[PDB]
Amino acid sequence: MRPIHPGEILREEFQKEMGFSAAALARALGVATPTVNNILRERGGVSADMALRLSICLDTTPEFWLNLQTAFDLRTAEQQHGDEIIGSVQRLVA
Amino acid sequence: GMRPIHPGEILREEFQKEMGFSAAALARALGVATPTVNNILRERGGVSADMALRLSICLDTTPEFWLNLQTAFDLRTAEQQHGDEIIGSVQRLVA
Amino acid sequence: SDIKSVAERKLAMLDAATELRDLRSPPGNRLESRADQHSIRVNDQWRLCFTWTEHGPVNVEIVDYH
Amino acid sequence: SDIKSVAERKLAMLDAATELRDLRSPPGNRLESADQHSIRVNDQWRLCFTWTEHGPVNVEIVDYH
Repeated sequence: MRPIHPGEILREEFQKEMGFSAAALARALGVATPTVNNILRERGGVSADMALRLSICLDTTPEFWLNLQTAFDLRTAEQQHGDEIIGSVQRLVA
Repeated sequence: GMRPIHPGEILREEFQKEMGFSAAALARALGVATPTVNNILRERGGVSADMALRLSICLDTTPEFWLNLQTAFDLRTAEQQHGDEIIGSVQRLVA
Repeated sequence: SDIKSVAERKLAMLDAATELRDLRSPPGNRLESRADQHSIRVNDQWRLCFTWTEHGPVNVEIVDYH
Repeated sequence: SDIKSVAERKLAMLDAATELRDLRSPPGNRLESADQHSIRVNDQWRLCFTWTEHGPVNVEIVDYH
């Protein structure tokens, strides 16, 4: 169905109920505030590094965040370039 | 988590070695520039969501299969290189 | 806000979860009950029930108490 | 080449797999057989497993002789 950016989870499922600003989160993770806001505003992705910081900060697994990023990049790709790719790629394996 | 396993290692050892294609032949099947396949085979760069789809269609796999290997590799790497640094830095906001 | 959108997001998290903490930690989930069935809030009316296994959420249901 | 390194790699693939095709397609797996299937680690050892919607389960090693 729709691509779900890991930033939507961070914003809707953590930030809203907790209340922290982008800066507070950024301070906790040890990263520059624009890194967090890129994510919160869904304009950039979550690196393995960011995922580690998030998982330690928010008591989750780092794979939780990378799985969301993976599902997001993949749904996006699929509905941007899917037909272009399925129509053109040569099949080398039965 | 043991050693990090780059998806390039799977590509090279579990497909290329038994099938026999050259980097350029795979690049031609995927519809990408040959250096992009080298990058991966020589484990010099990651696999994108786009490259994952092309591989999955080309080699009869799922795209997630390739991204999962990329995930685990990026994550083992980060934990080896920056893990002890990060776990001593980050402030916990959630019980 | 929209209930469908929230549902989509909850399903997203369920599929992405690697450990029970992934569902317990987000305060938006308001997780309630480790092998017993748990549930996460979708809204004031609907909750997703499920069982946690090593291999992720199983037997996902909706329940409206009551 | 090294059996340890091959095992580590087969294990990686099992954990990453999402559909049976992920384990059947790579010819280096030489996959053989909802029933149990197995993949070649080398001439002597194979990883047995049952495929499930939730990935590989009951993973074991077998040396057929």
